[PDB]
Amino acid sequence: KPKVVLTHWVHPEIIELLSASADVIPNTTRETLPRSEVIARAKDADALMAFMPDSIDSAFLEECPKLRVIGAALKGYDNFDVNACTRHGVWLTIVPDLLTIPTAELTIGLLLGLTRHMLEGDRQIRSGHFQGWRPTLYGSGLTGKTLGIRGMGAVGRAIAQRLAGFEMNLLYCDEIPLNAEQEKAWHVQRVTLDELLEKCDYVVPMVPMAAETLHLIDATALAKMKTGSYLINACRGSVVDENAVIAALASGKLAGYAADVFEMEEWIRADRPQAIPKALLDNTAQTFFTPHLGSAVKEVRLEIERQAAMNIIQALAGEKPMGAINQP
Amino acid sequence: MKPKVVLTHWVHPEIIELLSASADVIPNTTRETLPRSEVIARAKDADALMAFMPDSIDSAFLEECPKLRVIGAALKGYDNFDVNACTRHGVWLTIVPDLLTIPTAELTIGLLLGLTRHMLEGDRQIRSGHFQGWRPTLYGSGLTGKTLGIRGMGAVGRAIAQRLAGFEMNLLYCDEIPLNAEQEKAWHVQRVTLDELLEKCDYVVPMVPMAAETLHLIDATALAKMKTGSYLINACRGSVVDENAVIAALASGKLAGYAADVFEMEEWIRADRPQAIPKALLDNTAQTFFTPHLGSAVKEVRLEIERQAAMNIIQALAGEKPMGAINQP
Repeated sequence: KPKVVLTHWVHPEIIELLSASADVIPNTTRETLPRSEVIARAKDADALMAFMPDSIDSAFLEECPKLRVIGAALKGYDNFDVNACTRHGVWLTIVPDLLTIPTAELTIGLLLGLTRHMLEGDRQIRSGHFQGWRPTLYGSGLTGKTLGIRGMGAVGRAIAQRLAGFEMNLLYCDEIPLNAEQEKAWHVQRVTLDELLEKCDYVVPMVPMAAETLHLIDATALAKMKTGSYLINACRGSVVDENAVIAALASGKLAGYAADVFEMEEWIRADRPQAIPKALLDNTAQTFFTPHLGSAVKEVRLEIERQAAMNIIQALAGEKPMGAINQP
Repeated sequence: MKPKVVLTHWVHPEIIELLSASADVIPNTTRETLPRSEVIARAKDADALMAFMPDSIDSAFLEECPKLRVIGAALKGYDNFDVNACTRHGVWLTIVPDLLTIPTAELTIGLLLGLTRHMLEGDRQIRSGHFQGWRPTLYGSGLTGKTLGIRGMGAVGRAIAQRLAGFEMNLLYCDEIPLNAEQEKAWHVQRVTLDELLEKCDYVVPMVPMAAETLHLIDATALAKMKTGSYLINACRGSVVDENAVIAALASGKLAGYAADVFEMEEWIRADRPQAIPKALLDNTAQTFFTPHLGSAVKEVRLEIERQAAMNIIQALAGEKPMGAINQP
């Protein structure tokens, strides 16, 4: 009977589901196991469920010569050597379209919490000094203001759809435009990038790479934005220069910065910092942060785990896994 | 008394005999989709249900079927089931393996030949009783020497490339993950970017796998990049083609023809869904060719899908964990 290693905690139903066709080595804790321990568990495994902090490379795959399938519970595969997985006869599978909506909804939450000073607000209530309304924490509203979605991939369309009823002025830029049916329905108007930066009170960078590279909201892009604008990054840690944000925050150019992702997460880069800049951590007045909760919805995580499990079950049964992106 | 199985769509007699060994079978004797109210009337006290693509199993449905123990879906996916609701109600939810690869590829090639050789118009001329010999009409477009491109090289895309390999074409493909060097050589299929594929191909075949899907891969921007008089074939998913953009390109002459086995109409999970196929496509009998989702309409395949769905139901009713379970109730 084959053996499947799960690197991170999954719901008990996923373990029962996998158990009929394999012996399951689960992570009973909610912490990331070190790479040495993951390799030790998977050394004689036939299947592995990988998560975001997993980095499958040539070294990993040669330590695990019995690996037949890696069911990744992820949308992207930037920490997998896909061709090496092919080299080693390992099915590599992903899970699409499940992370789009909860990332769009958390992006909107990030916008409201930052523009309405909801964090400072909660600090005022817990302090125990609340004795009624005060002329404090005046923020910026949504209606009548201009929001720009740079990049109109899956998540951007889900944000535009949800912001359509907020009576905003919605701008977007993308090399590929939406059609007039979509543009009219979400009342979203296409512009260029320089136009987006100049006119927008809120900027939301959001497209999975196509014509772009890294650090695209940089000091140059920040110099083009409206003074007192806001930037919301729930996309990827690499698209925003965090030191440029610190400077723009201090110069007054930016009024706020909210983020679900950080530069320290990009283990694929060598210019990677190893912490979130203290200047951003100390600025509770102008920042709003969450620890990569873009898909941290109980119901969604369960369906993400289920899809990874079914890929593993299918590959172990000799079928082609539904989520496969390669061919061993 | 035996447990009761409700089958929401027609199955082959051999499947009803198979199920009837272990259960009382309430079949659909017609080739029609029953209204949801009628399905709930039959499954109100059913122990098992065989679901198909037009079925939508939600929490409201399960509350009206308290005796349900297993739903044997005759599908490869489960996008139309509330899986967690099935688990909380103690209902096994099962699927079947993907058996649609080869019969879809064969139908896409059928779509390509029928469209490019005016075979529909041709049949219409014969049926009119006016045929009395060869005539210089219905001059269409050939395969040999022309360039065909497959956007997305999944299982279906490979099945098509393998089959077209003998047609002496210039095959192009674009995909994030490259084909094996061995298959690139065997099928003489050459890898290019998306922009090069649209610029050079006489025939464009969007065939995206499940793991690489996005919306409107063939849109106004893509059509504007394509060669004038090119042909588009869509037997993948409706959402990958912007049908209204297709209509414009057919009108402007940019597109010479469009063949489809799938339609945006079918995506009840997307919100920008229309409820009918556009009339401008239905009326354009000279430049189109459609079939009503016949991608896997092959008897031996349909039978095997039914057989495996029935096996899951039979196993689950016997107290076993069904072979195709996707949950643990």
